[PDB]
Amino acid sequence: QFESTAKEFNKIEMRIKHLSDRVDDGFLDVWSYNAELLVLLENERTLDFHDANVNNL
Amino acid sequence: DHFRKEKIIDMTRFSDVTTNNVDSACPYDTNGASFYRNLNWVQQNKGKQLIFHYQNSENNPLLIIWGVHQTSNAAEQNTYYGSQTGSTTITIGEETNTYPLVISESSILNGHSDRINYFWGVVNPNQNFSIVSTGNFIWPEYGYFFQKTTNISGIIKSSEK
Amino acid sequence: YQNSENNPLLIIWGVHQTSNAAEQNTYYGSQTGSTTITIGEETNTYPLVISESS
Ligand SMILES: *[C@@H]1O[C@H](CO)[C@@H](O[C@@H]2O[C@H](CO)[C@@H](O[C@@H]3O[C@H](CO[C@H]4O[C@H](CO)[C@@H](O)[C@H](O)[C@@H]4O)[C@@H](O)[C@H](O[C@H]4O[C@H](CO)[C@@H](O)[C@H](O)[C@@H]4O)[C@@H]3O)[C@H](O)[C@H]2NC(C)=O)[C@H](O)[C@H]1NC(C)=O
Ligand SMILES: *[C@@H]1O[C@H](CO)[C@@H](O[C@@H]2O[C@H](CO)[C@@H](O)[C@H](O)[C@H]2NC(C)=O)[C@H](O)[C@H]1NC(C)=O
Repeated sequence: QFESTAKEFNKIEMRIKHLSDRVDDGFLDVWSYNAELLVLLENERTLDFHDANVNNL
Repeated sequence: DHFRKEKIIDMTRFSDVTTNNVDSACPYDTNGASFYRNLNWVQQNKGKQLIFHYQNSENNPLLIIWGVHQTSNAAEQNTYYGSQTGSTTITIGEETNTYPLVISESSILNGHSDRINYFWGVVNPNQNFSIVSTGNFIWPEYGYFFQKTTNISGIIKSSEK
Repeated sequence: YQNSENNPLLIIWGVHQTSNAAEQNTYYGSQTGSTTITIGEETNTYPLVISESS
C-alpha cells in the first residue's frame, strides 16, 4: 500500500503518538524476523537445489 | 491534484469599520508593518454586527482560514474595536462555530500580550458558509480551491533543496 | 436514583441552547437554567448558553 509519513499528533496527545510509535515497532519486528528467516531458509534450499541437479546428472 | 488561491470576500462591502489592518510583528521583506495576505483584520466594529454569506459554486472544495482576536484588557479591546463586545459565529454547511469575546493577558511574544488564534474549515462544492461578527475577527478574505487525492503522503522535514 | 438492577443502565439526556433572551424567556421564564448531572463520582455541569445558530 501507499506509504505515508503523516504520523504527527498534537501536543496533548502524546499517548496517541506512542501508539503510533509502537505500531511501527510491531511491523518492524514482524518484517525483520520474517525477512531474516526467509533468506536463511531459501539459501539452504537453493544450495540443496544445486546439489539435486548435480546428483541428477 | 489542484490548488488555487482565490478571493472569496469583498471586504469593501462592510461599512463603518476598518479593513486590511496590519502590525509590525509581520513585516514585509523590507521591514515595517504588514499582515497575512489571505487573512483580513477588521477593527473598530464598535459593537455593530456584520453579516456575510457565500456559496461554493466551484467544482472543488474550498479551504478557508480565519482568526479570532483575544485582547489583553478592556483598554486594548476599546482601542481596537471601540466596544467591550465582539463575537463571531461562522457556519460551514451544518456545523456552527462560535467564538465569544475573550479578554485576558498572555505573556508578551513579538511585542504582543494579546493573541490571534487561527482556525480553518472546508466548504464542499455547492455547500455554503456564513459569518456573523460584532468584532475581534480576522476574515478569510482569500481561500484555496483544492482537489483531494486518495494516497496521503505527509511532510518531509529537511533543509535541502 | 440508584441502579438496584443486576445490569448497567444507559441514560441519554439533552441540554437546550437557546437563541436569544426572548426565546429563553418564552421557554423557561428566566434568564437562567443550568443542569448538573452526577453519575457515580463524575460530575457533568452544563451552564446556560444563549447564542444564535443557523
Ligand atoms: C496509490 O497507491 C497505490 C499503491 O502504490 C497505487 O496502486 C497501484 O497502481 C499500479 C498502477 O495503477 C498497480 O499496478 C498495476 O497492476 C495491474 C494488475 O496487476 C495484476 O494483474 C496482472 C495481470 O493483469 C499481473 O501481471 C500482476 O502481477 C498483478 O497480479 C497491472 O495490470 C498493471 O500493469 C501495468 O504495468 C505493466 C508493467 O509493469 C505494463 O506492462 C502494463 O501494460 C500496465 O501498464 C500494473 O502492474 C498496482 O497493483 C497498484 N497497487 C495497489 C496496492 O493499489 C495507486 O495507483 C496510487 N494512486 C495514484 C494516483 O498514484
Ligand atoms: C446556499 O445559498 C443559496 C443562496 O442564498 C441558497 O439558494 C437560494 O435560496 C433562495 C430561497 O431562500 C432562492 O430564492 C434562490 O434562488 C436560491 N439560490 C440558488 C442559487 O439556488 C441555498 O439554499 C443555500 N444552501 C443551503 C443549504 O442553505
